Parts: sequence; C-alpha cells; structure tokens
Amino acid sequence: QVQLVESGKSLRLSCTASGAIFSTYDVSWYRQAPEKPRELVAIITRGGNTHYADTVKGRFTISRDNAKKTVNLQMNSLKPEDTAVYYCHAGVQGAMLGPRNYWGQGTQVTVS
Amino acid sequence: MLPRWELALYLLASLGFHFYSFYEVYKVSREHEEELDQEFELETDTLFGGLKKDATDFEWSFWMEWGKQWLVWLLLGHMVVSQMATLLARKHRPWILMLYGMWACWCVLGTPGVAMVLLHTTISFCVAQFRSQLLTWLCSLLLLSTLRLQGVEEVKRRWYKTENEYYLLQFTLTVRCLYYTNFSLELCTSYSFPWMLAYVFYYPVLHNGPILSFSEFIKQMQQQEHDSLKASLCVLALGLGRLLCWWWLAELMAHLMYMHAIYSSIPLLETVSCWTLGGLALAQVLFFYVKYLVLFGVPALLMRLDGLTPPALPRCVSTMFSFTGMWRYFDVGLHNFLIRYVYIPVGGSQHGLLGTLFSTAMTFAFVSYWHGGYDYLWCWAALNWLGVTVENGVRRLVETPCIQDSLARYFSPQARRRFHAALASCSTSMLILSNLVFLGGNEVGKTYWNRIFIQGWPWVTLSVLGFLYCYSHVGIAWAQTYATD
Ligand code: HEM
Ligand SMILES: CC(C)CCC[C@@H](C)[C@H]1CC[C@H]2[C@@H]3CC=C4C[C@@H](O)CC[C@]4(C)[C@H]3CC[C@]12C
Ligand SMILES: Cc1cccc([C@H]2c3ccsc3CCN2C(=O)CNCC(C)C)n1
Ligand SMILES: CCCCCCCCCCCCCCCC(=O)O
Repeated sequence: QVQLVESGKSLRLSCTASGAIFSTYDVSWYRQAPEKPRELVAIITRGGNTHYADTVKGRFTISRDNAKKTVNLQMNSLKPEDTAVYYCHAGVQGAMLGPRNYWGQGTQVTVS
Repeated sequence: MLPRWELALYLLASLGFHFYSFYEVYKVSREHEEELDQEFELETDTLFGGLKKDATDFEWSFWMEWGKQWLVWLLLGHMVVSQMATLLARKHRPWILMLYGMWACWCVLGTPGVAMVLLHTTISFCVAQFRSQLLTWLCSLLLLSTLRLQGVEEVKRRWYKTENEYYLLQFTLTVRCLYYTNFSLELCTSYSFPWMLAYVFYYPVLHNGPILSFSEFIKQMQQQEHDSLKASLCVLALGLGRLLCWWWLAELMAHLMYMHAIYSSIPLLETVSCWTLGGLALAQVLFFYVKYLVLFGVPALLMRLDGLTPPALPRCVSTMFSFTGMWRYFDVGLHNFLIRYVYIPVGGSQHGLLGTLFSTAMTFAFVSYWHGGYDYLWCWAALNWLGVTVENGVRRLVETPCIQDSLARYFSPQARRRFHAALASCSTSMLILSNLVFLGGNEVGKTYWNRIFIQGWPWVTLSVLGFLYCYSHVGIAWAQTYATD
C-alpha cells in the first residue's frame, strides 16, 4: 500500500512515496481551489518528460529523484489565486505495470 | 500460392530475426543486470539455474501469487464438485455450481465483495426488467464508473488487509460488468433471477476468464448428455500438460529477458541497439500472448471438462498480421461480445459508410473505457480505430468489380500476393506499435516511433519493413487455412 505524504520568498512542496518502486510512477500535482474541481498543475512522467498546466508555465518547476523516492514542486511568483489544496497522485502508465493509483492526502497552500 | 522454396526462405528469415532479436535482448539484459536489480529488485529463484526473475510485470506476478495462495485449490474443488454433481444427480448441477461459486467468492473476498457482486447483479436485473437496451447499457456503464470512483476505491481498500485482495476484487467486478451486461441485454423460465445468479457466479470465469455468452451457458448447462469419466480424465491430463508447458515458457521468457525492467527505465530503452528495440517489441507481445494463454487456458480447461464450449484460445501473435485478424482471433470472447452487442445495436456497417466509421468508433471507445480508461488506453484504442477503418476501406475498395478486374488484368495472382504482403508489412508495423503503446505506455510508443521511423528514416525503416514483409508472407500463408471459412 503505497502512501504519499506531502510536506511544506517561495514555497517548496513535496510528495515522498514509501514502500513503492518509484522508478515507474508518473507522479503528478493536482490542485483544488475551493468551490472548483481538482485541476492538473504539473505532471512528471517516468522517462523524465515534464508537462505543465498552461496557467503556471515557466513559473512552476517540478523535479524528482528516484534515489530517495521523492517529488518536489517549486512554485515561484505566487499570486492570490494559487491558494488551494495541492494533491499528489502517483499513477503508472502501461498494462505491464497495472492499475496502480495512489492519490496523496493533500496539503493546504495560502497567500493573502 | 507460392513455390515451396520461397515460403521456406520467408519462414527461415522470420524465425531468424525473432531468435536473433531475442539474443540481442538477452545480451542487453545480461549487461544491465546489476542496475536493474538495484532499480526494480529482480526476484530470485532456483527454477532455472542461477537466473533472477523480473517480476516488474503486474498481471503475471499477481495471478501467480493468487494461484499459489487460493485459486488453484478452489479450481480443483470446483472440478471435484462438478464431477460429484454430474455423478450423483446432474438434475441440480447448475445450482450446485452456483453455490460453489458463491462459496469460493466468499472465501477469496469474504462477504465484503460477494455482497458487491450480488448488488451489481441485482441492480442490473431490475434495470433489465424495464426492457430498454439504453437503460441496461447506462446501468452497466454507471456501475463500472462506480468501480472507477475514488471514494468507492477508498471504502473498498478499507475492508482488505492486503492490497492484492483489493485488486482481485477490482478485476472480478470489471468482468462481472461484462457478464451481467450481456445477460441483461439478452433479457431485453430461461431468464429468471436464479439463472442470472447461476451465470454470474460461475467460478471458472469469475475473476478473469473468457467472456462466455449466456446462450452457450444456458444451452449446454441445461443439456442432458455428457461424456464418460475416462474421457474427462484424459482431457484433464492433456490440458494440464499443455498448461504446464505454457507456464514453463512464460517463466523462461521472464527469466531470460528482463523486457519489463527495460520498459520501466525509459532512459535505457532510448540508448539500445535497434535490433534490441525490435527484439523487445516482439518479446513483449509474445509474453503477453503466453500470459493470456496460461490465464485463459485454466478457465477454458475447466469449462471443457464441464462440457461447455469456451471461446477459442488466442493464436500465436507471431502469425498475426492485421488489426482485424488479431481482433478476431486473439480475444475471441470479447470479439464476439463486441460484435453481437455494442457494435450491431449502434448500426454497424450495414447503413452507410459513416455508419461503419461511427459503429467502429463507439465499439473502440467502449473497449478502451472498459480496460480502465487511462490515457494510454485511449491512445491505443485510437490507433486501433484508425487501423481497422483504413483496412476495411482498402478491402472495400479492392472488392469493387472494376478494381478486381483491373488487378486481374495487370497483376498476376502470384504477384498480387506480394502486394498483399507489402501492405501487411505496414499494417503490422502499426499493429506492433499500438500494442507497445498499450503495454509500456505512451513514452515507450514515442521512443519506438522516434527511433525507428523518424530518426531512422533512411535505412532502419526499410529494414524493419522488409523483416515485417517476410513476417507477413509467413502469416498470410499460414492464415490461408482458417480465415477462408
Ligand atoms: C515467425 C515465427 C513463428 C511462427 C510462424 C509461429 C507459428 C505458430 C503456429 C502456426 C502455431 C499454432 C497455430 C496456433 O496456435 O494458432 C503456434 C503456436 C504457438 N506459438 Fe508460435 N510461431 C512463431 C514464433 C513464436 C515464438 C517466438 C514464440 C515464443 C513463445 C511462440 C509461441 C507459441 C506458443 C506458446 C504456441 C502455442 C503452443 C501450443 O500450445 O501448442 N511462437 N505458433
Ligand atoms: C487464472 C489463474 C487461477 C491461473 C492459475 C495457474 C496455475 C496453473 C499456476 C498458478 C501458480 C502456479 C505454481 C507456481 C509455482 C510453482 C512452483 C514450481 O516449483 C512448480 C510449479 C508451481 C507449483 C506452479 C504450478 C502452476 C500454478 C499453480
Ligand atoms: C491491437 C490488439 C488488438 C486485439 C488484442 C490485442 C491484445 C494483444 C496481443 C498481443 S500484444 C497485445 C496488446 C493488447 N491486447 C489486449 O489487451 C487483449 N485484451 C485482453 C482481453 C480481451 C481479455 N491487441
Ligand atoms: C514500432 C514497430 C517496431 C516493429 C519491429 C519488428 C521487428 C523487426 C526486426 C528489426 C531488427 C532491426 C532492423 C535493423 C536495424 C539496424 O541494423 O540498425
């Protein structure tokens, strides 16, 4: 049972999987502002390929280190909108790997 | 249709590059053994000398684990109970089998999950009472979506100490979706809640088994004739021998080739020799075929021993050269289901070309959604849709009397066979790409597309197409037997 726990001028977020083969998971970072649906922010696949939501391109950086089984979202130049709840999501891509999908608990982010 | 020497040469070339590419894959796996072990924790066993297994595959490791744990014993029990019912009193065999299926489902899932299957079946039955195909399809789709919801996933996870039990429940319910959808559509004395419970809780195909059409189930189970016990024993012995051989082959490919590990670490996949790339593609599709040979031969074996007639098992995917052919033969049960339902009701190809292009599109949309609906599944289904539609269009164009007459006038049939193989080379070159996208995910497909076609446009593409040309000649020469009738 993979468990993703979040953590955390600029604010650095994290999603540190445990008890999981992290070399294959395509982690992601969904954010849910109040009274709105959960929406994709930054997805980093298992080949290093990175994709960003249009609204937060360039400002946000997403990186990972398979050695420590960690992910980190770097948000820069925050605005009043960014306040929301950020959810990790570690899902595989490929019928060999299977239907693994472990949404994280989520964390709060606030500005103004 | 060809001189024996030409067909022999084609076959020798085909086996040649299969075995050579497998040799390349084996060498690459040997070279990177330590890194893969430190990365994906290759398993250790004494089955084949000192080799270390690569269990990064999910379906294979999962199903073997369960088979050791409970499923094999419960299948033996089902065999024994079926024989006992047939001997003592066959009059009540269907209900005895239903009770055994309920008990086995309880044993491997407890009340939390037997209740879920019962609730799904009952809701489908009630919706079927309304007698409206749209209503039944909507009920089935909504139940499947509930299976895919998040809160539902969390509540289900709560009940099971080990995650593997939750995934077993997920697969069981995903297949029950098809089973009770089939029954409900058929409904829209034979059709009563007792019969639907008998069909749904049929242990051989409960968890992950061939989709057995209710027509065959009701007809053969209601039958009043059976073979002797000696014949049943002989069939069991032969089937068990073949299953053991297939499992041994699956283990051989799991040990020799770390194909799954190579596909998990994309960085490795993008820096190996192109021969290794083709070898990995073929090894992947062939391991998938062997896996769904072993998993579908056990339910098929049991239903054969029960007198039922299961859908024909998949045919070796090294002789499949088309989207439609290997949509018809590899997965026979799902193909029959998709044709009889899903496709025909929408209209199919009998009403205008647009009718064909939308019936096929809807069929493939449902097929993609059923497997789970992830992004890579949608990409694989879109590829298959384009391939099937293009192939059907080409076949229709060729079948036109003017085109046929022109072809006869200009090209000799011996020549037209070469043209058929030339087209099949491209069709298969996209057939393997779609399967790779389904198996390894979008990244593997993109790596293959960049490395083979674009980055290797000058000569790598031509080499791949020539090898697939020999492959297609062998495949068509073999398939000339069964495809005609
Ligand atoms: C171009 C090379 C190949 C050709 C022409 C070929 C052809 C065939 C044919 C005609 C059959 C029987 C027809 C059928 O089962 O539908 C068959 C069966 C089979 N093939 Fe292949 N095959 C090739 C390569 C491979 C490879 C490399 C494997 C690796 C596992 C393989 C695995 C199997 C298996 C497991 C069976 C079923 C055996 C049985 O249970 O009787 N094939 N093949
Ligand atoms: C769909 C499911 C139920 C298919 C189950 C397939 C059966 C036939 C498989 C699943 C696990 C397998 C076992 C796994 C491990 C071993 C140990 C080995 O030293 C001998 C073979 C043996 C004993 C296998 C025999 C075949 C087996 C029981
Ligand atoms: C393009 C295509 C069409 C039909 C079937 C397949 C097979 C096949 C074969 C060799 S590699 C491959 C990959 C994908 N695939 C399936 O997922 C089969 N579905 C299992 C259900 C029916 C129980 N491919
Ligand atoms: C994406 C489709 C790939 C299908 C590959 C099928 C296997 C054909 C064999 C290819 C061998 C390599 C071809 C020569 C390459 C080289 O010499 O560099």
